Amino acid sequence: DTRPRFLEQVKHECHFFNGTERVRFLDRYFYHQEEYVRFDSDVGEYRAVTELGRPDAEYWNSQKDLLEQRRAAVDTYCRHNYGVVESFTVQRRVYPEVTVYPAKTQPLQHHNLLVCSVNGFYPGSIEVRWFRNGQEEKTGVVSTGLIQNGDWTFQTLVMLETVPRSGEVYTCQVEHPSLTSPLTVEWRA
Amino acid sequence: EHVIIQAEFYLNPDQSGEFMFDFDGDEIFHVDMAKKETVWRLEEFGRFASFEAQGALANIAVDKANLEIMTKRSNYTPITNVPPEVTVLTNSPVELREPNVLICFIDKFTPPVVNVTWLRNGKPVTTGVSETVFLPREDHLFRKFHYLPFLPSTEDVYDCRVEHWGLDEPLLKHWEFD
Amino acid sequence: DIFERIASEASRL
Ligand SMILES: *[C@@H]1O[C@H](CO)[C@@H](O)[C@H](O)[C@H]1NC(C)=O
Repeated sequence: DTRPRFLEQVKHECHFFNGTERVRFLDRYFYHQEEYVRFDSDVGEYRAVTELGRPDAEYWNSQKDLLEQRRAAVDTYCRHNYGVVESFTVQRRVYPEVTVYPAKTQPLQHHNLLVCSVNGFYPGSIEVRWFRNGQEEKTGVVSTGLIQNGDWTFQTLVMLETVPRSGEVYTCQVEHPSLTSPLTVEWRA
Repeated sequence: EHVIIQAEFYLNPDQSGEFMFDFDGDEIFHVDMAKKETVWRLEEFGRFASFEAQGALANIAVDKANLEIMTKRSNYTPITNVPPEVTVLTNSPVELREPNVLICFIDKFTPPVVNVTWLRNGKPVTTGVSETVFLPREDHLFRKFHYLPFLPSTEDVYDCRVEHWGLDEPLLKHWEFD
Repeated sequence: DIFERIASEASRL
C-alpha cells in the first residue's frame, strides 16, 4: 500500500505544578507532526504556531463563547480530572523487585559483569548504586536506562564491570519513592 | 509536575481514529471506537472512575472534519513515513521454566499503522498475546507495546516481526535464552 | 469520579 496518508492529531494537555495549586492547560492541534495552532491558558487566546494555523486562530478567537470554554478548562477540565485520577496515578507507588545476577561482557571464561535488575516499579524516578566492600563503585557502571514496560511499571538494569574476587562483598542499593529506606541486595563470589 | 493528556488522532484514507488519556507517559484508558466502550489499561482503574465512551466519537468526528480542511489547506501534502525502532525485552530476569513475558517495544514511528507478529522458532504465535493501542510521544510520533507470555526454554527462539510503510523490509528483533 | 472529556474545536470550511 503506497496511497498517501494524512494524519490529524489533537492533544488536550493539563499540566500540574504542586498538585492543583498551579495548573496550565494547553490545547494543541497537529497536522501529521506539525503543531499548527494552540490554546495556552497562559495567554487565553488561540495562537497560530505555523502559518497553516492562522485561519483557525483568527476564526476561533472571534468566538468569545469558544474562548471562554477554553479559558474555563483549567478548572472545569484539568482540576476536575486531577481529582478523579489522583489517588491511583499521582499517588501510585509500586516498589521494585531487585535481583543481582552475574554475566559476561563478551563470551569469556569468568563472569565479569554484575547485573542489578530492578523490576516492576512505579513511578520512574529511581537511584541505583553499586558498592564493593561498602565503598561506592562509580567506575565501570552501565545501564539500560529507564525502561517503560507499557503497563504502569518500569524496569532498569544497572551493571558493574568487575572481576569478582573471593573475599569481596558487592551490594546493589536502590532508592525509590515507594521505599522508606534503601533496598540493598548483596552478592558474593 | 504531572501531565494528563487527552490524545486523539484521525488518519486518512484508513479512516482510523483513536481517543485515549495519558498520565505521565502511561495510558489510563482508550475508547474502543467500534464497540463504543471504555478500555481501562489496568482493570482497577475502572473501579475508581468511569468515562462516557460515546462522547469520544464526537471528538473523532470533529477531527475527521478538521483533517479534511487541513489536508486541503496544505495542498494535499501527505505525511512522511518514519519507520520504528524495535526492542525486545523480558519484563523480569529469565529463569528456565519460570513463566515470563516477552515485550516488543515499537517506538518513534508514524503514521500509526503497524503489523506486528511474534515468531517462535520462525512460526507465528498468537496464543496469549496482547498489545497496546498507539501511544503518543512528545515529538508527536507514536509508540506501541506487544506482549507474549512464555515459558523460557533452551530449545525456543523468538522474534518480534514489525512491518511499517517506512521500512524497506520487515524488521525482525530476536530473543533467545542466553 | 466521572472523567470529563473536552471537545475538540471545529475549523470552518
Ligand atoms: C498552497 O498553495 C497556495 C497557492 O500556491 C499557497 O498560497 C499556499 O501557501 C500553499 N500552502 C502550503 C501549506 O503549501
